Amino acid sequence: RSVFSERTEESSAVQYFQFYGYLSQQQNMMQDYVRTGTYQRAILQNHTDFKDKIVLDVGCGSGILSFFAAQAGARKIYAVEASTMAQHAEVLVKSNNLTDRIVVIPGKVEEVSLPEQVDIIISEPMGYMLFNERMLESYLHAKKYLKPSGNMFPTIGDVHLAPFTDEQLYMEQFTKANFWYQPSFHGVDLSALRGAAVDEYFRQPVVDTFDIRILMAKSVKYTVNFLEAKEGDLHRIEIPFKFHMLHSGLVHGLAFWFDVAFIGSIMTVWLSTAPTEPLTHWYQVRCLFQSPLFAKAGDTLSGTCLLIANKRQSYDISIVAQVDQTGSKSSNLLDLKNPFFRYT
Amino acid sequence: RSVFSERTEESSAVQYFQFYGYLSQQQNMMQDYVRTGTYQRAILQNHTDFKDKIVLDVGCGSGILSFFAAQAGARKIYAVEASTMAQHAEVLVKSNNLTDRIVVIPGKVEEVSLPEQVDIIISEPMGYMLFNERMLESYLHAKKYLKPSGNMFPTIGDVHLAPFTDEQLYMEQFTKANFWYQPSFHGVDLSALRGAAVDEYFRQPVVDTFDIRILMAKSVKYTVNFLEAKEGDLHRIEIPFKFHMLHSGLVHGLAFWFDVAFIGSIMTVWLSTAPTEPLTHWYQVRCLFQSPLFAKAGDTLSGTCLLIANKRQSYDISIVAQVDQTGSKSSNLLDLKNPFFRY
Amino acid sequence: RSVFSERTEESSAVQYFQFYGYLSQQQNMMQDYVRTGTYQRAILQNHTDFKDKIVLDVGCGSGILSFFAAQAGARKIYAVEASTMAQHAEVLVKSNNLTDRIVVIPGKVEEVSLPEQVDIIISEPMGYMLFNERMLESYLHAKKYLKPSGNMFPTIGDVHLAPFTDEQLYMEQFTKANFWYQPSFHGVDLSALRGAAVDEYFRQPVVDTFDIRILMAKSVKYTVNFLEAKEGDLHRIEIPFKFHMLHSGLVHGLAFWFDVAFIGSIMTVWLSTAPTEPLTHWYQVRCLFQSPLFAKAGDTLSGTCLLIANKRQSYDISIVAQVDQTGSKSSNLLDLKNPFFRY
Amino acid sequence: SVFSERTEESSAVQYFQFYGYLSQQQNMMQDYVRTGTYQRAILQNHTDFKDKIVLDVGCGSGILSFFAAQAGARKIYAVEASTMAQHAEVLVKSNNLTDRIVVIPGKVEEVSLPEQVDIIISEPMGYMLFNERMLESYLHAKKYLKPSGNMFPTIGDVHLAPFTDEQLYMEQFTKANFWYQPSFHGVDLSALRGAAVDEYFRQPVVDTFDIRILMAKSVKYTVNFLEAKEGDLHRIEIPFKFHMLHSGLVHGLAFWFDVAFIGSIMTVWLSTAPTEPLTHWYQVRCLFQSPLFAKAGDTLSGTCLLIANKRQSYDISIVAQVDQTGSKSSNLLDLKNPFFRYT
Amino acid sequence: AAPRPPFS
Amino acid sequence: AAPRPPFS
Amino acid sequence: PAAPRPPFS
Amino acid sequence: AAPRPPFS
Ligand SMILES: *C/C=C/[C@H]1O[C@@H](n2cnc3c(N)ncnc32)[C@H](O)[C@@H]1O
Ligand SMILES: *C/C=C/[C@H]1O[C@@H](n2cnc3c(N)ncnc32)[C@H](O)[C@@H]1O
Ligand SMILES: *C/C=C/[C@H]1O[C@@H](n2cnc3c(N)ncnc32)[C@H](O)[C@@H]1O
Ligand SMILES: *C/C=C/[C@H]1O[C@@H](n2cnc3c(N)ncnc32)[C@H](O)[C@@H]1O
Repeated sequence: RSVFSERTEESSAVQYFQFYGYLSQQQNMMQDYVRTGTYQRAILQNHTDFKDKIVLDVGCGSGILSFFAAQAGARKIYAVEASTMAQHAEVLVKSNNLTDRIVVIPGKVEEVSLPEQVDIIISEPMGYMLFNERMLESYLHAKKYLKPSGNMFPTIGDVHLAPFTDEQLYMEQFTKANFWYQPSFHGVDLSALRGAAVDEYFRQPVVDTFDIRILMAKSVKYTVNFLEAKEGDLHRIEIPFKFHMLHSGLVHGLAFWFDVAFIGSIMTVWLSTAPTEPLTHWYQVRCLFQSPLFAKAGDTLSGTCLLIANKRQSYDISIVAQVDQTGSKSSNLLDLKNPFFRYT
Repeated sequence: RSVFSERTEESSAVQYFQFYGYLSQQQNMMQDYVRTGTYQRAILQNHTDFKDKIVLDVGCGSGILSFFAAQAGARKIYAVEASTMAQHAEVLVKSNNLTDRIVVIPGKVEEVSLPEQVDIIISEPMGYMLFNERMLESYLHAKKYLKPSGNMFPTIGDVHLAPFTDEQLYMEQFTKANFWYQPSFHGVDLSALRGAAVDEYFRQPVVDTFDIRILMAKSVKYTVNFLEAKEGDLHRIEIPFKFHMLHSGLVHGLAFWFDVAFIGSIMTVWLSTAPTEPLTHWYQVRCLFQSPLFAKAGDTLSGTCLLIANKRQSYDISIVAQVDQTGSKSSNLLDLKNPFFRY
Repeated sequence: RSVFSERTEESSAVQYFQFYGYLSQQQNMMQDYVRTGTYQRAILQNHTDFKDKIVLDVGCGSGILSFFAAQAGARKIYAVEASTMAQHAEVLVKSNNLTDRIVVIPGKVEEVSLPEQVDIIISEPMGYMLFNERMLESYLHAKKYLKPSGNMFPTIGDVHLAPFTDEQLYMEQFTKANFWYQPSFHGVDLSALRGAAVDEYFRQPVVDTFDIRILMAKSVKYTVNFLEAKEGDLHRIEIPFKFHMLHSGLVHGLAFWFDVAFIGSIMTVWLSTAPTEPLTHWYQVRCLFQSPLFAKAGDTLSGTCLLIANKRQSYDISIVAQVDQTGSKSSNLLDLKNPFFRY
Repeated sequence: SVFSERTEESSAVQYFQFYGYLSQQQNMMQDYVRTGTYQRAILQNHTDFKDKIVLDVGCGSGILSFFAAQAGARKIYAVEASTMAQHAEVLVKSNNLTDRIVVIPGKVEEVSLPEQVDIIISEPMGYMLFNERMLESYLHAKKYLKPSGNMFPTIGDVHLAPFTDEQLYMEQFTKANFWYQPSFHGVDLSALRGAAVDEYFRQPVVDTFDIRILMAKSVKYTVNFLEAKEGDLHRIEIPFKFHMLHSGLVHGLAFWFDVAFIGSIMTVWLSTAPTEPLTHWYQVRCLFQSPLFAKAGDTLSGTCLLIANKRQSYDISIVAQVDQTGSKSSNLLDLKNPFFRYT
Repeated sequence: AAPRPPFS
Repeated sequence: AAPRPPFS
Repeated sequence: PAAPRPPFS
Repeated sequence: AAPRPPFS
């Protein structure tokens, strides 16, 4: 029926929007001061991009971003939200005496109708590793409502990849799977499932933070320009990399983080989730290799990270890497939709 | 037109069985030694209930209960599992050289076709607070394959409920809701959602353990006899109660736990999740009142716990409690499918 | 008819001066060794400012400050006291054989008649938070009896204010107010009055002491120069503030304290009620926000403390504060006459 | 009006300002003995309230009117003179009882009621029962009572008993001896010691005590609210002749009170006796100026004379003597300004 | 001078 | 009321 | 949206 | 699993 339903299994969508119907999940995001404070600073410090403008807010949740656009002087703000949080947003618009300026439109941005084109789109479509949730496509889809002059906040997104060494994280996977490597668990030999348990753990991206000293090479960057990208550009994301190793050791996988930039008429404001910056609710993401690769300082670690969109609002991750000087190769296949939250 | 699909929304079943497809979730349950050891005890010590018998294992997961039935001498075990764990169970059956006795049959028990009737059904259908997951109805539904002389393991389930006092837990949940009390969060007034926030947080059952000294009265018991009950008995569960308060203080809510009994021919074995017993992965469950009731020792706290099954494989719970001597009344709703794991 | 009765309801003045007629309340102030000792230190160590001088003691109570002025060599001391304590003061003048030097004048300083101008005025007009009791206006009004270039002990008064974090105090006061959250108190729904309850409780200044670690920024100072101020200056006191936050966390309100300086010819003596100093019977004063403000280290918290004098011999206070970086604002009202003695 | 003729305006202003606070209502409401007993008395005598017209004198937050509504009252007129009347109005609307409860702000001696009533409910008891002089407003309200009407409470009993508390007695001089020093910062205070002693002995002591200090069965002075006229409370002479059960020094008299709700179904008692759980009225003790030694079996005779004053309280004259020895002591106390000694 | 003493 | 707080 | 069985150690 | 990770 719609672009959204064509690319999303019903069961995935139901669970997805039920999650966002809880005030506790809005609170979890809103209390991220880096996240909320930067969006406010990006909007208020570019007030001329909002003064007397028409605004579209894609996935407004409780409406916080629409209220910042109002604080910046917007004339009309259309706040679109598909979860039941839309009804709560309507309450806050009324209780804040902004019903003349903010219009909450319940539904998916791919399915609702707007009465007019807008001057700027604001949204927080970033999932962990940037691409999870496949909400960037809804952000890009919304450009059908954008005037030829239009701007977008965020304007661009950078995902960064870098190799890391973390022996303890790697070995932890086998410590957990070796539960199954015993010949008489209450009289039952479980060992035949040990290999399957290992594969299951390695398919999980690891969501948590880490010390930057585990990074073994300068990061590679892949940039999405939201003013120019099309929805189809995010179905197959190929990120070639060729790391020039700064340290010698075993490479256990690739670490991921992202930044977004609000490129306004007055200034550009950056929201970064890098491990060099204060922690956010996005943390960082690490994908292990099935087998570690030894690389000396000065060697090159080259390969590809391929992200293939699936109908569960996420991506299948294929990572291939080899040390050029030695030819030793490794790979992994990961399910971005089911990460392991390891932060404690 | 399966019994399962008529009472279950697809989106709920997809995520439900996706959860149980992960070996990491099997390990979590299997490493519960009270749970696993007690099941083995119940089966091996009632081995004559299994020797040369036909067995149905409902929701077998990796198949551990089927292996216990085989250790006890069962002639044939049909192990039914609707998640992808069924394929892992087949692997274990072959690597353990039990292809001649354990027959994995993948699918929902409401939809598969068994080759014959069985002498005994074994299962672990208990969710937290016993009734979550609505798997007891699949367990009872499976009695269509049970012989008239047949038995059920577990045979009965006891739900216990008792009032508790825990000021810390109350303030913890209320402190979370007070975020939506702010009149100027980054210049935005959130207070209009205070009420909705308190409602949401207090609809969450608290899943964790606690010291038994927080209980203010002897528990009330509600029993389900799996041999006699029918699926429809679990669509609306009404549990009245009348506590004789042993201590004075604030009643912040009701605490829930459950026991099941394996009533075998040789002996009865109990698996308890009570707070007086070693901890299990079920822990205990507590439902919080939005406003605690004050009661004096010797007063009576009466009311009703009503569980209405929903199509998301859980229950919508309403708890009404009343201090009879003062008419102080508290009405509460809880979404059993949105728990707060506090441990 | 007098300046006092025109700015004071009779009912307030009746109980105000009744309170000060009790010897036990004199003992309470006198046993404050910081207060009494520092006053004696200021007067005796600046004895040159008293030797053979004419003195006025505004609100002498038992007359203790007049005796200090006599010990320092004052020629004559007019000791004005409006409460019935003036009778006890005269009894002490006679028993100490100082009739030739201390003359007690019963009455309000705005209504009595003095036979001559004085060289120096002494008094203890400070209420808690300095401005309570509105006696500073009487202290300033007495300058009509002061010679040109005459001195005043105390000479200046410094009010200090700083933001603080104290989650325990916030919860203590919020828990009290949430009694009116009960929907079934003996079967009666009180919730309709929760808002009014919260207002009342958070209008109460909290009078006690605290550890200085709760302060989140260096204090701002507001100075009243008693030599120069007119009593009309105390009718509407506006204190702007711009705090540079030194730590991140919740700002639950503002703490207040004051110092006065006795600027004499030999030396300046300070009497401080700061939380960094030994405790006095003035303690310190904190005003609670109904909702705290979140601030990061480096943020600026700006606003205004507006004190409007009322005819109950106190002040109605409004505190408006905002975190500049986020626009998060807090507006509050204090009834300085209804304090919560928490110590 | 009757009220203004017997009350200083300054006393009345402060009196009703005190009761305008929700925190003071909360203080009384949280007294479980007080609030629960009133509820029991009204609900357990429902026939006295079913379909009846009710007058509530000094309703405060209106809690007793709600209890009368729970008992099936047809219409309740709730009179309250403090600003708490507006809060009661809010609770009447939020509890959907506007058709049954009508709040009338003002003093019961000054408002107009449409119709006579079947029963009057009220809580007019101050500490030592008579303080606040509200029992006269409760009796004055009988001008609205039907001839066959009833009073809730129906009677009030004040109990007097002699006590021995050496430490309490000696505590008075320990505090007054602050003044007995010849050089307090160089000042001789000893001339005011006698006045400090007299000041403390004029104060009734409000706190509780172990019943073992009592030395004789209490003497009871009953007020029948159905029979008494408000003139009976202007001068309350209470003769006493205690039969001493213990030998020792009598340091004064202890006071407490009971009231009875004499309903058609049963009589319910609210007691503030020291043998009962503590209430917010505590108990009251008045010291003799000098103790009296009494042997067990002796009689201590005398009178306690309470003379009403226009400060909504009483002046207490106590005279006592040991008949067997003629030893005589007395004291004169001001009940409006007691010493709250409880810790 | 509290008509009704503070109680807990 | 109570103008001056109790002390020690 | 939650796990059926709570995490346990 | 949760789209947005728990965060304090
Ligand atoms: C990361 C934040 C997600 C927020 O946006 C909402 N949302 C996701 N996807 C859509 C579509 N297609 N239309 C409208 N709103 C959407 C989430 O519900 C959440 O509030
Ligand atoms: C608490 C354990 C649940 C196990 O049983 C499986 N399961 C649930 N519901 C069914 C039905 N209807 N048929 C077969 N298996 C079922 C869960 O997948 C889990 O392994
Ligand atoms: C804080 C100390 C107050 C003392 O001064 C007396 N007092 C207050 N206000 C007046 C006025 N207007 N005239 C004379 N004395 C005053 C208090 O009675 C107390 O002793
Ligand atoms: C001890 C309880 C006092 C309550 O009754 C109110 N009250 C006292 N005196 C009167 C009169 N004369 N008329 C009406 N209400 C009265 C107090 O305000 C308090 O609520």
